[PDB]
Amino acid sequence: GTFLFTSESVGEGHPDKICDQISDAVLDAHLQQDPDAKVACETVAKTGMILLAGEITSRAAVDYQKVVREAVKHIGYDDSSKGFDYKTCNVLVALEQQSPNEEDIGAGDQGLMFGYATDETEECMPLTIVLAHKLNAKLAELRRNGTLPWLRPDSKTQVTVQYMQDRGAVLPIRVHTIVISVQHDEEVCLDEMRDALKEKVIKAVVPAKYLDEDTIYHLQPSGRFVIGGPQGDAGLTGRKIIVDTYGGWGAHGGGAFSGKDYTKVDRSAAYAARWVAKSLVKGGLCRRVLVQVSYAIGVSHPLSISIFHYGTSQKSERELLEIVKKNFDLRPGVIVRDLDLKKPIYQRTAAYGHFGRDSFPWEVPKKLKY
Amino acid sequence: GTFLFTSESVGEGHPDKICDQISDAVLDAHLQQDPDAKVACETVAKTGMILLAGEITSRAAVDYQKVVREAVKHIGYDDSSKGFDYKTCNVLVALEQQSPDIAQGVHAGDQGLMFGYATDETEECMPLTIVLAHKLNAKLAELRRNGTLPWLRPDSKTQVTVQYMQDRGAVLPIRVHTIVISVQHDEEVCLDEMRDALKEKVIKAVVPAKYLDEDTIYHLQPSGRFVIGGPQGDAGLTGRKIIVDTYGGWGAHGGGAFSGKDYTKVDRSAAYAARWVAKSLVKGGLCRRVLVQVSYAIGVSHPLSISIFHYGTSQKSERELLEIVKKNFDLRPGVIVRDLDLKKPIYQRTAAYGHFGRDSFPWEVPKKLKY
Amino acid sequence: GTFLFTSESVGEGHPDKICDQISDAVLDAHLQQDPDAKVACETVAKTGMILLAGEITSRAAVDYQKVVREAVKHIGYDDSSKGFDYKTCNVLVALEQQSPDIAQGVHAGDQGLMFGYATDETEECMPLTIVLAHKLNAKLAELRRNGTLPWLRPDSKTQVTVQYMQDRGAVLPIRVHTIVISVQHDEEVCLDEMRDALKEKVIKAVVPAKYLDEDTIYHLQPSGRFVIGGPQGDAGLTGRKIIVDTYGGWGAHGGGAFSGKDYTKVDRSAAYAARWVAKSLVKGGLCRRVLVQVSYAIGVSHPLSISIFHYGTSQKSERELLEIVKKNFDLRPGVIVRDLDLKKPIYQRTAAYGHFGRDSFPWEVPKKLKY
Amino acid sequence: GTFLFTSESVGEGHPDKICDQISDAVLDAHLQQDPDAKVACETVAKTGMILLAGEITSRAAVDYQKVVREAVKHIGYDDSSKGFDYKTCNVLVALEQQSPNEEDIGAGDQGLMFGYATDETEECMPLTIVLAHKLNAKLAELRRNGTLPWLRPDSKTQVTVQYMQDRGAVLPIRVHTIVISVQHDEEVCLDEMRDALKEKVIKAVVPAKYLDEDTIYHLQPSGRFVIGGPQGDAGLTGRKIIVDTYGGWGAHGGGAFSGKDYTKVDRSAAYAARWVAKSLVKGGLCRRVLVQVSYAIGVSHPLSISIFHYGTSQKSERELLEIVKKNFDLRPGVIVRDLDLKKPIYQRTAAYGHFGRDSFPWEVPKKLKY
Repeated sequence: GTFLFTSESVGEGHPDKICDQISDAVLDAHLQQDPDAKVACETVAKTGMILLAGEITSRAAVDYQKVVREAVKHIGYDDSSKGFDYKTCNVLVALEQQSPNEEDIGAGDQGLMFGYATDETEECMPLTIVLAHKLNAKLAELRRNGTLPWLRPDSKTQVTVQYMQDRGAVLPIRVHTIVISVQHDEEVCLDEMRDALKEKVIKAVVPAKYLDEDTIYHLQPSGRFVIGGPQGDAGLTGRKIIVDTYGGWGAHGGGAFSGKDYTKVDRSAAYAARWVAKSLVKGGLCRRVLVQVSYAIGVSHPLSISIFHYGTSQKSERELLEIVKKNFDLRPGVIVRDLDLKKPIYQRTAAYGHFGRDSFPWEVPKKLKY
Repeated sequence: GTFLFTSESVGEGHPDKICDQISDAVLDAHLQQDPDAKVACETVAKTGMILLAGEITSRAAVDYQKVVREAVKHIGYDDSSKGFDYKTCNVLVALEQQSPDIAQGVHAGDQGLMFGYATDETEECMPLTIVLAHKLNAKLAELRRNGTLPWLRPDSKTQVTVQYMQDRGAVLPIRVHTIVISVQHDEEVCLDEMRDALKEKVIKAVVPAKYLDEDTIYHLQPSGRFVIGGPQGDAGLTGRKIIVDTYGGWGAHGGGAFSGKDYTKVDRSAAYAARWVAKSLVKGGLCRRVLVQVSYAIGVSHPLSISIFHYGTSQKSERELLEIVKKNFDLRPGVIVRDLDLKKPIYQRTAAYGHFGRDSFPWEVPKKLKY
Repeated sequence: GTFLFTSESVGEGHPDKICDQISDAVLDAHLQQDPDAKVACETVAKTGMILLAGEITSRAAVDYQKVVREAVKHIGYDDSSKGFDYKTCNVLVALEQQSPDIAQGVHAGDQGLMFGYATDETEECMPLTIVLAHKLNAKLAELRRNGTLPWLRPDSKTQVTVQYMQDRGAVLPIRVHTIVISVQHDEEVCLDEMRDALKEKVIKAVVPAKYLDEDTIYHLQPSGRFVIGGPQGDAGLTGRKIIVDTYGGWGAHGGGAFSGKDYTKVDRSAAYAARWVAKSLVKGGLCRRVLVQVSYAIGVSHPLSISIFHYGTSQKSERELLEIVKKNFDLRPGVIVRDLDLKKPIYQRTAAYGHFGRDSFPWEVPKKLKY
Repeated sequence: GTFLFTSESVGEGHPDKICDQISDAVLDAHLQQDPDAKVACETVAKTGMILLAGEITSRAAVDYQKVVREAVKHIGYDDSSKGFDYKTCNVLVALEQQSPNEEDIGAGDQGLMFGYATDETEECMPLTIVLAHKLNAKLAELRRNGTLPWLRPDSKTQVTVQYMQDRGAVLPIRVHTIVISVQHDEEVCLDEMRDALKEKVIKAVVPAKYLDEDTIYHLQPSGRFVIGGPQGDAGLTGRKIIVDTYGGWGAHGGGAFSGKDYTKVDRSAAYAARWVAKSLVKGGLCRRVLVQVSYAIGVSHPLSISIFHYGTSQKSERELLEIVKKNFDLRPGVIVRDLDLKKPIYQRTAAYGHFGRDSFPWEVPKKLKY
C-alpha cells in the first residue's frame, strides 16, 4: 500500500541548531588541545544570550567567549537587524571543569540507541530527510558565496514524498509537497524570493524525476521573515534529534549528539549503529534495517543488540545478529578507534544531519565476513 | 524467533525531568488563570540554578519564585547535602510575556506528522519494556517518600531489556533479560545493602514474578557510587527525554518535545490524539498492535493524510481500519482540544513517568467505535 | 592662598549610570502602583545583558521587559552599531518579590550618619566643579538628541578642575584650570572635528566665559578613539557613582548608594534631608558654606546627634546654628518622608546628573527659617 | 567643640564583601601567572548565585569555577543552613578576555582620588574605623580557630566615638556606642552570645581607657541571625567604599578598589595618596591631612594634586604641596614600582580595610627630603 511521509530540516540559524553548533564548537576546541577531553556541553539561546552549562574533564585552556562569538559569526549573525549579533550578545558560562587498557572504558551513561539504513538513495538514507537537509545546505551555500545575498541564516524546510512498498522496502515515487521558509534582508520582494527558491534551490537539489505538475510548493508561506534566530525565541541543545538522524524513519533512543565526547554512548553508539546498518545494506544483506543497542553506566559492553530487517533479507534476523557480532565490537573504547572519534570534526555534524555524508567514518561501510 | 528490546525511564529528580516538570508547572500556572494562554517555556537546571526562558502570551500574573521552588520541594531537593535545595537555589527568569492582542481583547501549524502506538502486551496498552522502566522509578519515589528506604535521593534512571517472541505481528513478552537501576543515595548506606534492597523491595515489588528467572541480569548501582546527582552532576534541559515520554523506542517519533508547550502546539495535542486513536483500535479488538500516522499540511485543519499500520495483527485491511478511524474521529486540532479537554491545567502530572500508559488522562480513555 | 579641586560626572549612557537609572525606574514602577512598596533593586549591565537582582515587598505587578527596555531606549542604545540595543538585549530577572504581610493587609535602621553640604559659590548651591561636570554631560545629551552632533553616542564622562581661593572659610572659584571630556562617537567623524565641536559647542555653551582663559587645559577625547562604549566596554553596576550622585568629593560621605532603594532606607531619605537643611542655612543667609552631620541611633527615631560645621563662614556659633536647625526641622525619618513627599515616583529623574543641585526635587527647595 | 562620629564595618560574609573578596581572588589568580594582567572584575552575589562580569587582558589560564568556590569556602559558606554553600551554588561567568617605557603608561580611566591620615592612632587612621574593622577581624579569627564555633561569616559593626578638637586635630575621648550583629549557628542562646561578644571580642580589641560606665552596647540588637550572606540578599563589588577606606572621615573620589589592576588609578592612586598622607603625618609635617589627585584616561601624569592640612601644620598648604611634588611621582607606571602593585596580595585587602595595616607597602611611610 501507498503512503505519504514528511521530514523536516532546519538551517544553522534556527535557535535549536545554533545551540547544537555552539556545543560542538566547544567540544572541538577541547579536542584540538586534549584528545581525551570529556565534554557534556549544553547551550541555551534566547533574545540576546548564549548560555553554556555542563561538565568538562580536560587539560585544554579554551577561551569560551571567543569560541562562542566566532561560531555565532560563522552562522552569520552580525547585526541587530538580523535579530542577533556576535559582537554584542551576552555570553554566560556555567561549565564546571576538572582535570583528569582504553578498550575497557565504561559507558559514560546508560541508554538505548538506534541506527537505520535504506537502499532508497545512494546515501542509504530516507529521501524525505536527504532532500530536506539538502535544501537547507543549498540555502547556506548560496547565502555565504553571495549568489543570493539577501538570504539570512534561519530556515526551515519540510518535504513530503509519496511512497510505495516493495517486500518491506520503501520506493519513493514523487515529491508531494515542499515547504521552504528562509530568513531574509528587508530589501527583497517575495515574488523574487519565491522564484529564486524554486529555480536556484529546489531545481538544483531535487532530482527532476520526483517533481511533477501536481507537486505543491509552499515558498515563504508565512510571508516576510526579516528577524530570526534567537530573537523572541528560545533554543536548546538537543532539541532537533529527529532532524539530526532519520527524519521520522526508523527509531530513536532519545539521546542528543551535540556537545558530547565519545564516552557518551548517546553519540558514539548511534554512530556505530548507523555504521552497522549501512554496512548491512551496502553488503546486500538487506534493503532496509534498524539496529538497536544499549548500555549501562560504567559498563563497557552492550547489554543488548537487536536487528530488524523489515522482511527485506533472505537471512533471518537471528542470522544477521550473529553476523553483526562477528564483525563489530561495540564497546565505546573500540568504537572510538574504528570511527576516529577523538578528532575535532564535530562542528560539521551539527547541521544538515549527522548521517548520509561521505566524509564521516561511520558512512564508509565495513566489508563483512560471513 | 526471539529478540531483545530495551527501553529506559528516569525519576522525578533526574535533571532533564526536573526541567520538564517545571516547564509544565509554568504552563499549568498560566492556564489556571488564563485558559487561552500561549506558552513555550524552556527550563535549564545546573548546579544551583533554575533558568526559565521562552515566550508567553497570557493574562496571568504568575509567581515564578513560588512555582519553581514548590516544584523542586515536591521533587525532594531540600538540602545542599543532596546537591540542590529549593530554599537557596538561584531562580532566573528570562521569560518574555506579552498581553494578548489589544484588538481581539475588545472583540494548524507546520507541515508535519505525528505517531500514535498501542500494543496489547500490557493492560496500559504500552510496551512492557517502558511500562516496567517507569514503574521501577515510581516505586523508588514511593519508598523514598514513605521512608522505607530513607537513604534514597530523587535522581534515578532505569533500563529494562525484555526477551520477546512474535506471533502474526504481535509481540509476546517472554521474560525480563536485564534490569539496570542507578539511583542517587546518601553517604552512609553501603553498596551491598543498596543492591539487596533494589532487588528485593523494588524489582520484586514491580515486575510480575513470571518474567523474572535465575538468568535475569541485574546491573544495580553499576557505577558503584552515586552520591553526586541532580543538577549538580549533569545539566538538565526541557525536552531531552522525549523517548522516555513516549514509547521507549517502539512505534515511531516524528519529532518534538511536549513539556512547556500549550495545547495550540499541534506536535503536543495531535500526538495525544494519535495515541488516543491507536489505543481505541487495540481496546476495540480491531488489532493487537498498531502505528497510527497522522500528517498535517500547512494551513488545512483536516489532516492531509492518515495511515494505519497494524503489523499483520488485524483481520481487517489497513484501508478498512482507516475508514473506521475517519467515521469515529475528527482530528482537526481545535476539535481535538475540545474532545480531550486540553485547556485544563493537568500538564505537570504528564511530565514524569511517561505521557502514555497511565489511566489519568483523556487520551488514555478509549473511544467506543461504531462500524 | 589658591588651590585646585577636581570633580567628575558621567552621562546617561555610562554603564554604571544606566544601572542607577534602571534600578530607579524599577522603584518608580512599583511606587506608581503601591506607594508602600519596599525596594532594594540592583542592576548589572554588561555586553548584551541587563540583570535585575534584589528584594521587593510590593503589591505591584511590573512588566520588567517594558521598564528595562524603555529605559535603555530613552538613554539612546538602539542598535548593535552603538554596542547595545534595547530591542535585542538579554533582560534577566532575578528579583525576589513577596506580597506584604498577610496579617497587616487586613488590619530607623542602622547606627549611622549622613551628611548634607551646601556652598554659596553657585546658585545651585553646589561646588562649581561638579555643577560644571554635570552640565557638560547634560549638554552632550541635548546636542546628541536634537541632532546638532549626530555622531555622539550616550556614553560620556567629564571632569573639571577649578582653581579656587579662600575667604574666611568660603571658597571662591577663580577659573577653570582643566577640563576632560571623553564621549563615545560614531565611526565616521574625525578626532579634529570632535575636539573642535567639544570646545566650541559644548564647553563654551556651558562654562561662564569669565572662568575660561588661554591657559585653561583641555583634554578632549584624550584616549584618542572611543567607538566601543556602554556596557560593551565596561561592566556597570548600581551604586558605583555615589560621589557623582552627591558632592563631587566636597563635604563628606558616610556611606551608601541611593538608586533602587525606597524611602524607608534612611541612608537615602536622611541624606536628602541633610542636603535640605544645609541648603536652607545657606539660602537663609546664615552661612556661606556648611556641612550638616546627622547621626541616628539603632531604634530611636529622633536623631542621636546633629553637628553643624560652617568652616568659619558664619557670624553665629555652631551651637546657635544647631539651635536654629532644631527649632525648624524634624529629622525623624517618617516625618522627613511626609515633608519631602518621598512616596511619589520621581526617583528615575534623580539617577543621572546628580541628586543635588537641580531645582526639581523637594530637598532642593529651601525652608524659610524662623529664629 | 565636641562631636560624635560613627563608622561601620562588615565581615567577610556580608554579601557586598563576598563580592569584593571574590573580585580580588580573581585578580590575584591572574597576577600569579601574568604580572601584567589587566583586570576589571565585578562580582554579583544573590540567593544561590555568584556572577562575574567584566574585562580582562591576560596571558593566564584561570579556572573561574575553582577560584570562586574556593573563595566562598574560605569565607565559610559550606551548607544551606548558613544560607549559601560553595559546593552547590551557581557560578556564572561573563568575563571577556583578550591577549596583549612602562613609566609612561596612561591612566586606565579618569577620576579623582583621596588619601587621608590622622595622628589619633598608631595606624594613623580614625579610631572609629580602626575599632569597627578590628571587631569584625576578631570575630573571624575566633570563628576560624574554634574559640567560638557557633560563629558564622556574616557580621556588621558600628562604633560611635565622642571626640574633642585640638587646633584642627581630633582627639578621641570615649566610645559612646558599640553595635555588633553577627551570624550564628542555631545551637547557641543570645545570653551566651552577648556575653562572649562583650568579653572575648570588645574587651580584646577596644583599649579599656575608651570604655566606661555609660558606653552603650547593642549586641545582637535584632535578635537571632541564623541565615546570612547572599540568601534573600543581593551584593555587589564596590558597594562598601567608605568602609574600605576611612569610614566617613576625609573624602572619597567614588572609585571602588576590588577586582582592579594597577592601571586602574581608582585603586593605585588612592593607595599612593594614602601613602603620601601617612608620610606627611609620620614625618611630623602635620597632624591630620587630606590629599586629592586626579587623572584622565590615557594620560600618564596627574591633572591635579591638592593638600589640605586642617590647620594642623606650621607650613602652608602650598609648601606641603611643593614638598609632595619633590618626593613622590604619582604616575601609575611609577606608583606600581614603588608600591609593588603587580604582586598578588589583593585578596587580603578585600576585608577589614585597605588602610591601617602594617604589611602593605602604602602603609610604610617614605622619609621626606625638604
